[PDB]
Formats: sequence, structure tokens, C-alpha cells
Amino acid sequence: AIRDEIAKNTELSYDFLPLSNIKALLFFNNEKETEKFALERNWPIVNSKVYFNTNIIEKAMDYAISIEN
Amino acid sequence: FDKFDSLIKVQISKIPILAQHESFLRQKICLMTLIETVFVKNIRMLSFEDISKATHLPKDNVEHLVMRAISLGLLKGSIDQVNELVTISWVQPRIISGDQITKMKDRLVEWNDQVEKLGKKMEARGQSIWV
Amino acid sequence: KETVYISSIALLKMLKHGRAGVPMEVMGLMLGEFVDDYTVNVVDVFAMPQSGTGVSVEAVDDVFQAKMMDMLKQTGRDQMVVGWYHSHPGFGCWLSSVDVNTQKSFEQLNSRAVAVVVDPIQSVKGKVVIDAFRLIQALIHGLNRHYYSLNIDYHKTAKETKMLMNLHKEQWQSGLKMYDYEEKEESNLAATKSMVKIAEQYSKRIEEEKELTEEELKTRYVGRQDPKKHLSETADETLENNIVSVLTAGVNSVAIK
Ligand SMILES: [Zn+2]
Repeated sequence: AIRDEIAKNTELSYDFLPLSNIKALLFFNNEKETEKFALERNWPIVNSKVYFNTNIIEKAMDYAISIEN
Repeated sequence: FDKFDSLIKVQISKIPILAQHESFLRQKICLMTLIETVFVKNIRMLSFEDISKATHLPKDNVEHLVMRAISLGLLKGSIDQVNELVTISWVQPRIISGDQITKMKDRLVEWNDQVEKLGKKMEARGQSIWV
Repeated sequence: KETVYISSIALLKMLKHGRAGVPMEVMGLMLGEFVDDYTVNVVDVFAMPQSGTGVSVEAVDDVFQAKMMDMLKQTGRDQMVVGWYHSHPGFGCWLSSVDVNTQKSFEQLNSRAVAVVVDPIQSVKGKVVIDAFRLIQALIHGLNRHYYSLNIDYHKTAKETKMLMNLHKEQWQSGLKMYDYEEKEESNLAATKSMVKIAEQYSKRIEEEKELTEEELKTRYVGRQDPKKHLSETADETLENNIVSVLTAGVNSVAIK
């Protein structure tokens, strides 16, 4: 219940982590539990290092038809 | 360009007045080529490469070719070197033979179609507003 | 505060002669009348022949001049020579010192005589560059030092205008026409500044109206109009004028390109 939080935190925190740092955050004693979790989190992983990621005419007529009702 | 370039090879030996002034003929070709490649193009802009390949001119001169094309009145427009573009404000009206008309027919068919779709597309939207 | 009024035929004859002399500068004379200290009216112009040298004092031709004068007399055009046009093609509107000396040669004829510089080439289908002013970009020449600028307007008779209307027949083309943009910049600006102006008036009517009865309020405000109606009112012109203004361009861009 906590870890997702940090995860759900860190997703928006910053896009870029070394794997050792993910272990540091999520309180793992293991390196592989990490990418276990990240896959479970769908996190694309690069070699220890993870990444977390109507025309105007129309608009005009829309404003009009909204006005003349 | 190429076809002309073929044509000159024969007669250039024949008529001595043509033997002299070959330089002219070359320049004049490069120009006319340039003018046309602009005249047909839908949006008028060019890189320097485009002119190079079209005129088979190494691109240094390409800006001499353009600048001289202007100073005779043929083109108006500007040159942006940093990006190597040529905007070509406008190109001189010139009497047009048969084939050159056809392309005009084309572009004008296009610019008929765009209107087809736009006009026919703007009743639907805002159908609730008409008078 | 001082100004000149330049009749249409003057302006067109002007720009015609100027555009015709390019790329050399042409000169001529200006026929009109001095209304008061604050005004010069120019109804007429005639064109002065070229000289071997540039536009200068002797470029003015006495023989030619009077020879034109009388022949206008017979037409009833009799007027003073109130100023002299000129053109600085490509160089903008300013007087060279050589322009100045001649301008003096027109001071000692009449102290109020003015100089008119026309600039044929960069005057274009948009704003026309024109200038009129008299002695004591352009600041390089001492715009304010040796001389000083004036102002210009255009007299138009009713019938004059009525001829000009039929030049363009806009009856078919209307609806793709986009009116002058700068003008709708003063529009979309002054409108907003105004809405600001009456905002706090609607504020004062809601506070005062809060603590004071309607019968009392009417006595006060019936003179002017219900500032809530300048909001309701004024918001519109901005709205619809800006919606047709947007749509018109959205159509011209995609359709015309
Ligand atoms: Zn001058």
C-alpha cells in the first residue's frame, strides 16, 4: 500500500531513475524485485535506467450557433 | 534544361555567331528553368539545392542566379541564406504556349476542389444558423 | 494644429507624375488658398518640366509657369502658388539642404508656403507615404532642426465620392472582404478600454442601488443609460464583429491559398 504511492508519486516526480535508486526508494533488498515491480507498473526500462512516459473555422461557427440559439 | 543542352551541341558548331556567346545561352537557360520550376510550384519557395539540381548549377552561384533573375525584372522576392530558402513574391506574366496551360488547368482544378469541400462542408456545421 | 487639405485631383495628379518620373525625381507647383493661420488648402497642381540638374531653384521655370497661369485663368482656376511638390523616390520624406534653399526661395514669395514631398516607389497599395511641412529616418536631416512637419487631410465633395464609389463594384465580392485591420485594432482596443470604463459604473450602480431605493435611484440616473446596458450592449459588437472577423480570415486562408 505504500510502495505504489511512492511509485504513483515518482511517476510524476521525475522521468529518470537509475535502478539502484529505485531500490533505494521502494525499500527493496533486491535488484530484480525492482523490474518485477516496474513491469507490473509497465515501466519501460533502459539498462538500469527507467523512463516514466479541431479547425478554427469550426470553432467560429460553434461560437455563432451557440450565440444565436 | 537537358533537352536544350542536347540541342545546342549540334548547331553550336554550325553557326559561328552561336559559337560566341555560349555563356549567355547557358545563363539564359538556367534562368528560364528557374522561372518555370517556380511558376508551377504550388507554394512558391525553394531551397538552394532544388535550384541546383533543377538547373544543374553548383550551389554557390544559385544566389547569383536568383539575384540576376530579379535585376532583370523576372522575379520579385527575397533570399534567406541562413535557411537557404527563396520566397519569390511574384513571377512575371509571360505569354504561355499550349502545354504550359495544362498545368494551370490542373492547379486550378485543385483550387476548385478545395472550395468544393469547404463550401459544401460549411452548411452542415451551423445548419442551425442560416437566413 | 496647422493643417493642409489636399483635394483629390491634386493627390492623383501628384502620384501620377511621381510614379511616372521614376527613378528620377520630379517637381511641380501647388495651387490653393490660405484660409487662416491654421490652414492651407490645395485644390490644384501642375507639373514642372525636367532639368539637366536635379530639382532645384532654377528648375522652376518662369516662362512655363506664367504660361500655365494665364491658360488656367481662361479656365477660372486662378489661385496662389501655395507650395511645391517634389519627390524623393526610395529615400522617404525629408528635405535635403538643397531642398531647403529652394523652400526659402518660396518663403520670400509667401511666408506660409509649404513643401510637399511625395515618395513614389515605397508608397504602395497600402498606406501612401506623403509629407508636407516647412522650415524654421528624417531626424538625420534635422526633421525638427532646420524645419518642422505639418499635417494633411483630404477635401471630398459629395459628387466626387459618388464617382469614386462606382470604381469598385463590391456587390458580388462582399463577404470575402476583410476590412482594414489596424482600424479594428483601435476597435478591439478602445472597446475594451471602454468596457473597463463602464465596469466600475455598473459597480457603483450595484452598491448605491443596493443601499438606495429604486424610486430614489431613478431620480438620479434617468439622465444617462443603465450602465448594465453598456455591458450587455458593448460586449456584443466585440463578440460578433470579432467572430465574423475570425471566420472571414479562416475562410480566406484555406479557400484562397
Ligand atoms: Zn528633394
